[PDB]
Amino acid sequence: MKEGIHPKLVPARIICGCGNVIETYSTKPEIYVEVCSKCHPFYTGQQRFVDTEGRVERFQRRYGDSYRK
Amino acid sequence: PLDLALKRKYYEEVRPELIRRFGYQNVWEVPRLEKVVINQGLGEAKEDARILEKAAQELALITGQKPAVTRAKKSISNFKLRKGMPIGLRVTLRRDRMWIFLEKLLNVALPRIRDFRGLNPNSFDGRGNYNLGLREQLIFPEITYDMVDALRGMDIAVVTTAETDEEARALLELLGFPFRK
Amino acid sequence: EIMSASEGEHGGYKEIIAKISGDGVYGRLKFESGGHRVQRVPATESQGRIHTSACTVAVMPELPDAELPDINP
Amino acid sequence: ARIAGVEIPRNKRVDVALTYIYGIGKARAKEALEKTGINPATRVKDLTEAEVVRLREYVENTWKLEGELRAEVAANIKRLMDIGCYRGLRHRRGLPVRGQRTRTNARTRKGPRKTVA
RNA sequence: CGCGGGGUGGAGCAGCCUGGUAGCUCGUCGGGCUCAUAACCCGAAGGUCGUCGGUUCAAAUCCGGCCCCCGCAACCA
RNA sequence: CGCGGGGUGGAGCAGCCUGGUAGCUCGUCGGGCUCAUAACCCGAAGGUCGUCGGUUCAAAUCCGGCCCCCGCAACCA
RNA sequence: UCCCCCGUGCCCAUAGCGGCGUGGAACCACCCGUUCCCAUUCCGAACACGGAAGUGAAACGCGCCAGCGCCGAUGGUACUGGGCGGGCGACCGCCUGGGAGAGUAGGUCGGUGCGGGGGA
RNA sequence: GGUCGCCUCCUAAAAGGUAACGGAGGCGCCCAAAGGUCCCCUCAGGCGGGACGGAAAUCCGCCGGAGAGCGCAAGGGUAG
RNA sequence: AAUCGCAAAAAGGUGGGCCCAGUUCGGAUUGGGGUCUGCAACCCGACCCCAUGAAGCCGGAAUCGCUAGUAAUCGCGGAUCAGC
Ligand SMILES: [Mg+2]
Ligand SMILES: [Mg+2]
Ligand SMILES: [Mg+2]
Ligand SMILES: [Mg+2]
Ligand SMILES: [Mg+2]
Ligand SMILES: [Mg+2]
Ligand SMILES: [Mg+2]
Ligand SMILES: [Mg+2]
Ligand SMILES: [Mg+2]
Ligand SMILES: [Mg+2]
Ligand SMILES: [Mg+2]
Ligand SMILES: [Mg+2]
Ligand SMILES: [Mg+2]
Ligand SMILES: [Mg+2]
Ligand SMILES: [Mg+2]
Ligand SMILES: [Mg+2]
Ligand SMILES: [Mg+2]
Ligand SMILES: [Mg+2]
Ligand SMILES: [Mg+2]
Ligand SMILES: [Mg+2]
Ligand SMILES: [Mg+2]
Ligand SMILES: [Mg+2]
Ligand SMILES: [Mg+2]
Ligand SMILES: [Mg+2]
Ligand SMILES: [Mg+2]
Ligand SMILES: [Mg+2]
Ligand SMILES: [Mg+2]
Ligand SMILES: [Mg+2]
Ligand SMILES: [Mg+2]
Ligand SMILES: [Mg+2]
Ligand SMILES: [Mg+2]
Ligand SMILES: [Mg+2]
Ligand SMILES: [Mg+2]
Ligand SMILES: [Mg+2]
Ligand SMILES: [Mg+2]
Ligand SMILES: [Mg+2]
Ligand SMILES: [Mg+2]
Ligand SMILES: [Mg+2]
Ligand SMILES: [Mg+2]
Ligand SMILES: [Mg+2]
Ligand SMILES: [Mg+2]
Ligand SMILES: [Mg+2]
Ligand SMILES: [Mg+2]
Ligand SMILES: [Mg+2]
Ligand SMILES: [Mg+2]
Ligand SMILES: [Mg+2]
Ligand SMILES: [Mg+2]
Ligand SMILES: [Mg+2]
Ligand SMILES: [Mg+2]
Ligand SMILES: [Zn+2]
Repeated sequence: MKEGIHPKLVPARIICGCGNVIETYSTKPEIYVEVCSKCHPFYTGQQRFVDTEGRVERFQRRYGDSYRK
Repeated sequence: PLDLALKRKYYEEVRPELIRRFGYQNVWEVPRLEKVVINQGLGEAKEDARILEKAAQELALITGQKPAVTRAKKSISNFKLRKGMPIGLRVTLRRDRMWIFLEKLLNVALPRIRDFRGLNPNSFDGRGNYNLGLREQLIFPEITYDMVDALRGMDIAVVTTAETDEEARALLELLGFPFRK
Repeated sequence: EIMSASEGEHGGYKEIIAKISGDGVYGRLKFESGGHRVQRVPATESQGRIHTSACTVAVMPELPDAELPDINP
Repeated sequence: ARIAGVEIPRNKRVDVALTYIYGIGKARAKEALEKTGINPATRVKDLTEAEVVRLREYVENTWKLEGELRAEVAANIKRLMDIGCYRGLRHRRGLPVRGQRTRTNARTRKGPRKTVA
C-alpha cells in the first residue's frame, strides 16, 4: 500500500432503513441507509410491492354481466 | 486477513456449494474473484478544470484507496480531445479492500438505485468476467448530498478465475448478485 | 414537376411549363392544346365588371432526343 | 438515492415535498400525512428519523411510483398502439388523443411549429 | 497541349497565404404596412465548398491526378 | 548591428502639460423622437494603462531592464 | 556411467500453435503474511521482504498423437556462364558446364553443451 | 516552358558504379527534452463485456512477432 | 310562484399557510377509474376523483378598446337546448 494519499479504513457501523446493523468496514464511521438487501423487492424473492396483476385491465375488468347461455 | 461477511460467505458457504454443483478435483479449480476495477470515464473535464480531482475524492471515498489517472491514447478531433490529455479514473481493488467493496455494494449500494430490476444476466463476458454500469455515484452511502456537484457514473468490472459464464453466473448469484430472468 | 415558371405579380404564373411524368398522361391531356377563355369578375377589379380573359396552353408529348455521336471520318 | 424513489426537497415542508415524487400529488400527499399521522407543515429535515422510516415504506408499497408507475403508463400506450384502436393510432402518429381540433393548436402533441411554404 | 488565374446556398463575391471558425449583397420563404402592389419594417430558410485521391487528431483551407471556365503564349525560317 | 517613439476598451486616441485630473468619436446596449434607414438628445457598460522592477506621500505622465509593432539611416563577405 | 529435477548456453520452429495425459520425496511454481528492506502514475498484479499451512488448479517439467504451422527430397522444367545454328525479319533452336522456384513422396510434437541437486 | 545543391526509392543487368527534358517523393528544419544514464513497461489490430459513450474517449477479458511506434520523405533497421 | 326553489353572488373582510423557485405560480397533455343525458358518447359530448404538471419569467415588426360609474376587474342570469 502506497500510504500517504489513501483514506482511512475505520470499522463502520451501518444502521439501515429496517433497523439493520450491517457490520462491515467503510471510510465513513456512522452512515445510514435507505434500503438494503434485507427488504428490497428485487432482492428477497419475487416479492409483491403494490403491483399485483396490472390494474383491473383488461379481460378481467368485471363490473358488468348480461349473459346466461 | 479480515472479518468480512462476504469473505466468509464465499468460503463458508458459496465455495463448497460451487463444488456441489460442478465438482472439482482440486481446491484451486474453484472459481474466485481477483480484481475489482472501477472506471469513471469522465473525459468531460478534458481541456477543462481538474473538476475530476473532486471525483477522485469521491471515488477514493468509496474504495478506501486513491485512484490513478488515465490519459488519452490517441488524439480525436471529433471529441474535442488531444492525445495525452487526461480523461478518466481507474482504481483496481484486490484482496481485502475488494471484499469491503462488494460487501457494501451488494448490500447497501445496489438496491438504492432508481428502479432496480436485477442485474442483466446477458452482460456476461465469456471467459468468466462480468461488467456493469452506474450513472450516479451518490448511490453509495459514503457519498452525501452536498458532497455531490454532478452525477458521475462508473464502469464497475469484476473478474474471476472461471472458465466460463456458467461458473461465473453461479459464483455471483450465490454471492449476492441479483438477476432479471 | 415544374420547369420554367415566370411569376405573375398577383397571382400567376404569367407563363409556366411542367413535366407531368407517368402513363397515359399524353393520352388524357392531348386535347388541352389551345385557347381557354375565362369569364368572371377578376380579383383585380377596380369596381364591379365581369371581365373576359384567355390563356393558351400546350401539351407536348415526351420527345426521345439524341444528338449525333459527334462526327464521322 | 433517498425516500421514496429519490430525495425530496429538504428545504420546504413535507406536504409539498411528497408532490415532488412521480406518483404523488397534493391529494395523495394529504393522505400520506393522515395515514401516518405526521405533522403536516413541518419541514423535511425537521422530521425525526422515527417519523421518516414510518412514512418511508408506507407510500412505497401503497401506490405505483417513479419508474415503476411510469412503467405502467408506458405499458398502456404500447397495448393501445398494437391493437390499433383510434386512441392508439393517435399515439402512433403523435397527435392529440382525447379528441381535440387539429386545424389549430394541438401544439403540445405536435411540438414546435413546423412552418413550410 | 506551354505558363497563369478560377469552380463556395438560386445569382454575384469573400473566406484558402496562416488547418479547427462557412461571410457579404441580391434572391426565395413566413409575418407587418397599404384598398391592393412595390418600396419599407420584422423573423427564417437555404451550401457539407467541381471531382477523384493523399497529408493530418481534424481540410473550403495543405499536397497530387482529372473535368470545366478564364486570360497569356505559340516566334526565326 | 546602431538611432527614433508607441499599445492605454473592440478599432482610432489627446491624457505624454509641468507627477495628485483615466477623455472624444464610432462601436455595443437601454430610453427618446420616429413613415422611415437615419441624423438627432439622455443613460450605461468597458481601461488591467506593453512587461517585471525602481524613485515618490500619490504617478498611463519619471527612470533601469526587457516584450513587441511601426517609424530612422547605414551595412550586406 | 544410467534416470529425474534446477540453473544456463548453443543449434534457430523438424524445437511452434492446439489438443491429451502426467509429475510434488526432491526441485520449482503458485501459495501464506505485509512488521522491516523495497514497490504501485491506483492495487503486495508486478517488484520486495519474512515465511512454509495448502497445492499441482495455473505456470512450468515430462511424455502422447500430425488439425494448423514448419521442414521438404528424387525426378523434370524455367533460367543461365561459355560455344554455335536457322529465319527476310518479329523470335525460336542445338552442344557444353551450372541449375532453381512451385508441386509430389515424405519428415517433424526436438537436439545438445557446461554446471548443480537427487535417484540405482 | 522546365530545371540547376542536398536526401529516399526505382531505372541499375544479385559486389561498388552507371545516362536520359526516365519513373516516384522529400530537404534548406526540429528538440533543454525528442538529449546522457539507470530502472521498469510492450504495439497496431481483432472479437466479447462496459452509465452518459458514438466507427473510435477511458475500463475488463481473450486473441496478436510485429502489419504500431521510432519529430517530418523514403528505404533500411527495430519489441532480446 | 313578490309565497316555494335555481341560489353559495364572486371579488370583499377576518384567520391560517406559502417565500421569489418553472414555485402551493401555470393547468395544457396523458394514463387509469367513474357519474349524467340519451336507442346509442369509437370517430364525436359535458362533468367528477387519482396520477401526469407541458409551453409560458410579460411577448419582434406591428396593433386594438374605451373620456365616468366609463375603462379595467369580479361574479350571476338567460335565449338555444335531452345533453354539451
Ligand atoms: Mg452466510
Ligand atoms: Mg485471467
Ligand atoms: Mg414572362
Ligand atoms: Mg421566356
Ligand atoms: Mg455563385
Ligand atoms: Mg404595400
Ligand atoms: Mg426547411
Ligand atoms: Mg436544400
Ligand atoms: Mg479529400
Ligand atoms: Mg480529407
Ligand atoms: Mg505528380
Ligand atoms: Mg474596432
Ligand atoms: Mg517609498
Ligand atoms: Mg507608479
Ligand atoms: Mg506600416
Ligand atoms: Mg567417473
Ligand atoms: Mg489427441
Ligand atoms: Mg495429476
Ligand atoms: Mg491431473
Ligand atoms: Mg501419484
Ligand atoms: Mg508437496
Ligand atoms: Mg514432506
Ligand atoms: Mg504470478
Ligand atoms: Mg515444511
Ligand atoms: Mg507441503
Ligand atoms: Mg504417455
Ligand atoms: Mg532437382
Ligand atoms: Mg548448332
Ligand atoms: Mg524461308
Ligand atoms: Mg520483318
Ligand atoms: Mg521479324
Ligand atoms: Mg517473333
Ligand atoms: Mg527483335
Ligand atoms: Mg542445358
Ligand atoms: Mg525434413
Ligand atoms: Mg527559362
Ligand atoms: Mg536492385
Ligand atoms: Mg532487370
Ligand atoms: Mg571501392
Ligand atoms: Mg492493447
Ligand atoms: Mg486492443
Ligand atoms: Mg464493444
Ligand atoms: Mg455514426
Ligand atoms: Mg516475426
Ligand atoms: Mg510530411
Ligand atoms: Mg521503414
Ligand atoms: Mg380577502
Ligand atoms: Mg385534463
Ligand atoms: Mg420575470
Ligand atoms: Zn436497509
